[PDB]
Amino acid sequence: FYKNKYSSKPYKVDNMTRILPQQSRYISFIKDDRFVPVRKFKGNNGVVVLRDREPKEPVALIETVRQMKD
Amino acid sequence: VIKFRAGVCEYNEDSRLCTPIPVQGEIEIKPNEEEELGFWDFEWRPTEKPVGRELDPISLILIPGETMWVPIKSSKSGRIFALVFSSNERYFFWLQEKNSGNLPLNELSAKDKEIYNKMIGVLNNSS
Repeated sequence: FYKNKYSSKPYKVDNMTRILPQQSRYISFIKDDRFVPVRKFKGNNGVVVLRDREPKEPVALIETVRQMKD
Repeated sequence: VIKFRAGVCEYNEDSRLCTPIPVQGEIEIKPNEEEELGFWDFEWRPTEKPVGRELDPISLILIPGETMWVPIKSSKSGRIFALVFSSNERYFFWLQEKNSGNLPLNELSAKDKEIYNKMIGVLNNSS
């Protein structure tokens, strides 16, 4: 099939990857975990900001081009 | 001859806080030939920001048993390179090495291994 399904549709998908308008609908942050939107997820593309419960605890990050190039 | 961004800094024996006066310039450190221990000429030069205090060129020698380094002396700033001379020619410097910005980062820069070799190395040996 193609329209209904195209096989094995749930995956765990990280922050800042190729995410399309279709795929963006189905995003749910777990609200039992640290990172959740300040408001609520907008269900479409663009920059979203997530409120962090505890910054003292380490978390894994990605470093920006701003730090690297100056 | 090894050169890096640095500002001049104000020292304290008052409680050993060492509050910077940020500036902009380059430190020029010369590898010399003088001795076989200590004796590295720390000459500081401004490039920009004449505001705050300024230090015209002064060579400062690495004096073993009077000069001690640590990067935090207060934890209000990091990237400090301290030349302790008991106020007989004392001046302090605040590195501003761009690799992560000119903002201070504690326990020196974010290119740890590269800055660390130098800092230990000036005390130990010479060219």
